[PDB]
Amino acid sequence: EFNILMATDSYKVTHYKQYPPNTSKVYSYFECREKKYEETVFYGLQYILNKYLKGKVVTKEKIQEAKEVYREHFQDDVFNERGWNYILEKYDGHLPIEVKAVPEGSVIPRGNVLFTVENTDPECYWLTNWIETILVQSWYPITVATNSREQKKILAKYLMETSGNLDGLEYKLHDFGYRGVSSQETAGIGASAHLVNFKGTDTVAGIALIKKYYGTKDPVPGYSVPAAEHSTITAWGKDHEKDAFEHIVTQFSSVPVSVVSDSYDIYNACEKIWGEDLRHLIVSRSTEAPLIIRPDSGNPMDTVLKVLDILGKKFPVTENSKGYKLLPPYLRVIQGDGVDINTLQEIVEGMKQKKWSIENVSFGSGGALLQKLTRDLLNCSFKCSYVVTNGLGVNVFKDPVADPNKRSKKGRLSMHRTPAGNFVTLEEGKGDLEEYGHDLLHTVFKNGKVTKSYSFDEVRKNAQLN
Amino acid sequence: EFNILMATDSYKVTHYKQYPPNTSKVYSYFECREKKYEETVFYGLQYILNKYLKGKVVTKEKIQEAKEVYREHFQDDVFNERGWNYILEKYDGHLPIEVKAVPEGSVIPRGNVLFTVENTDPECYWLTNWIETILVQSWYPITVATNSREQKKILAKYLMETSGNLDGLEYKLHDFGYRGVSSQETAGIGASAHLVNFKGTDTVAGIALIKKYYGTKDPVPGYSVPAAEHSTITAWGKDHEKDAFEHIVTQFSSVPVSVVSDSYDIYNACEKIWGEDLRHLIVSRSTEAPLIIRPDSGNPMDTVLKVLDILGKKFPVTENSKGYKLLPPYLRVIQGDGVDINTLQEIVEGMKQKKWSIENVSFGSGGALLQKLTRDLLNCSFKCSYVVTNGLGVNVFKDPVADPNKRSKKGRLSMHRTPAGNFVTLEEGKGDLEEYGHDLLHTVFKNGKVTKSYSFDEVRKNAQLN
Repeated sequence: EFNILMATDSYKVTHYKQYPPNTSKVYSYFECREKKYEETVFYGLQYILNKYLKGKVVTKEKIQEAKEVYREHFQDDVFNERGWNYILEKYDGHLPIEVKAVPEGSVIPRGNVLFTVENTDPECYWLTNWIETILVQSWYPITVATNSREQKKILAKYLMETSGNLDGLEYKLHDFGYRGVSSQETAGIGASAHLVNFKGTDTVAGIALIKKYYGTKDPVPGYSVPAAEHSTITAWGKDHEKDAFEHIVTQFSSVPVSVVSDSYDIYNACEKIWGEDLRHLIVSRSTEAPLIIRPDSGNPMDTVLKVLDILGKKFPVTENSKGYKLLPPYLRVIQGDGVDINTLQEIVEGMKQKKWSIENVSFGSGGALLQKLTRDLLNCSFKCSYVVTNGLGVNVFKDPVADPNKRSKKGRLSMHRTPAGNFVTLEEGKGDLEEYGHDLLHTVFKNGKVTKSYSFDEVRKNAQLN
Repeated sequence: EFNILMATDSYKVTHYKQYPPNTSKVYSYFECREKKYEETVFYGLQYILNKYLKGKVVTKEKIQEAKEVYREHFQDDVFNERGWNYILEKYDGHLPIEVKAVPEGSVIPRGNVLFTVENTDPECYWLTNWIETILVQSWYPITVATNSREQKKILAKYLMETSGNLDGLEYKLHDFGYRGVSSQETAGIGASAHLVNFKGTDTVAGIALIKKYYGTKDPVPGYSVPAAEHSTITAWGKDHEKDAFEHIVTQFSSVPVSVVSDSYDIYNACEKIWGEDLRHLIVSRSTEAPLIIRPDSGNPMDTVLKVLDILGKKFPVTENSKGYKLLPPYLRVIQGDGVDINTLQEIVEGMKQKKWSIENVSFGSGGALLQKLTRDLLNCSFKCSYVVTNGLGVNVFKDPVADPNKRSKKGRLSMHRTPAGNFVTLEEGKGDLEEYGHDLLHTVFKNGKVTKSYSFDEVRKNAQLN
């Protein structure tokens, strides 16, 4: 079992002895601090609240375990056993805290309060920041969802430009990051964040997380298609790549099938094997079950353009209404190597210049999509901004002399829509002046209970492109 | 409950129908493929084997669940229900696979076989690569441990050079990555990997994982000390930073205490607050309970150097036997911002140039230590190199025309020590020629059972610096 009492940065175990005496309230907030990523998708807190913070998270056994663990870790007994016993006794192990947040899936400009946390019992003033570690990890789903959405924008722009519509956009970027992430839990969280924007993933763990913590009416929230890997092709022997291809497309003749074709010579595979030897098995396929050729090495853009050139010389090519070339409906390409937000842009731009519709190619991304992202990309930060000591409110904040960018907000915060339709975070409790509309944050957690939640369908709707 | 049948890349579910017919064996291997990081620490496989692959991992319930999930995911019933039921019925849910690996903690040059996987039942030829995804995630602890060890080398070099010994080397790089990683599980795995080289971490989960999956006779495998954060300092109010400091150092007067000092002005804090107003509370501390000043903003090197300059002007400084300046024993510094393998080198080099012993400063790293790393950093790859089809062995491999660096090894592999004391991976079963010593890989998993385990003490011993 997971023990929340051990799920915090070690030093926080000693903070209850560091706050000013007589502090009855500690109020903190999370934001994606201001500076390419002007707006962020707020997604993931609901997962964390439901999996780690709700219900009876404190037990006599967990308190004892934590006590022994930290005693050795610090080689001193500094663990706040009393404080946790109080929560166990008074609230049946339910956390005396209130969390307010903008709706899951919301697209909010940088520099705005996304969620706030405060203790609901004066005795638990120390709890607000104790749970910072667990809650700040929300940076990951937020960042994956945001970076994913930004790639969707790129694809939407070029697809619209070269085809005149956005049909199939939600299937243009597939999640191939399962093996490329740091753990099983991470694979699930990341895949679910990607699914906020797209439907393609090879990590079903993401689908399970979605149905368990969010819920969806969508019959197919996440999908994938049969696909070969280097092992299934190379296993046939180098001289029998053609036999591997033929066997695979024949086995999956009525469904779309992706076939990695760069095991030995991607260009020879496209021109001679697919384009000549087995061409008769491709042109006979249905628009519903195309062959998706998959290069997986070399310069991403150059390889895609050369593959398209080869395929265009071997298969009938049409020109859509926008004047861009389109491969026959039974043949497509997927580039799943070296694809990240930067190269994605380069590839579609190159395709556009060569007059190829973006309809022809879909993409896949792994580590770049779910692993090579940090809390610094969007400056995800959790900071205390208000406390009550001696019954007096105090607006707190940090403002490092050498880095003005790390200045944090002061006092009680609230977010509002402006008259022009934008967002603004009011500080120092100025939201009380009521010069703006209602605070956009809602209480989502209070005293061990999730008080407001969202289906994944609402999350996706909230995260839609404009 | 974790379901291994769902813990693989979606497309692998369709691979049992893609291998050449009459294939009774699929043999694959993991390596940190060649073309910094010339050697890797092999660590983490034991965790994965014990947590996810050992014992009865298949059940009627899990098979049915996977069956339903994949049906919706693929909108077709391609799931190999028959193959899994076979494992359930024949081996009581134990995986018919044999895994051989170099000892945990081993420091191996790039381009060598680190572990191999093969099915032990001809009917399970498809199982070898089914588990690639879960096993390949070993890239993370390997990479963290490797990058962490490379930072230890930098620290050892400069500590040795500026002080003449390696005293306290294992405490020079602290893991502050809990909030900066993608998940709770990742936090624990990463912290464990870091602990292969160092002892400091603020993620006790790493300690638990070590004791549960490796075991240690070490009384204190991982440690931390009391420390303040911006919230506990700023909560006192901007005009009372001194009161915060005074309160914290007195509360922790008998143990080492870290105090973040850049909330408003790191330089004013060091020179006027610590260096004057509260100097009397610092110079009175023991060598076992020093004040550890923590800057946390601005250029990492410039800030450390200016802080040292300031402290040197307010506190007694000695010159060690190597001619480097040393702060008094009751005063130290920790730079836990912007520290990565590259800036770490820059900081210690800058310190050495200014004649400050590395004994004066310790470091902390978060996302750079446990998050901003990818599978391609060491090119961690899993590939099929041998299969038996129609009773005949076939040496398998990939070799992309546009990228020779992606060429994989052929046939049965083994690793041996060379006469010069180096490492060599023999391919095509040449290890059988016996021109080299014994195979360095040992069977660690076979038919559902972990057959060879290493204590964390062995792991640490194996990963020590030369």
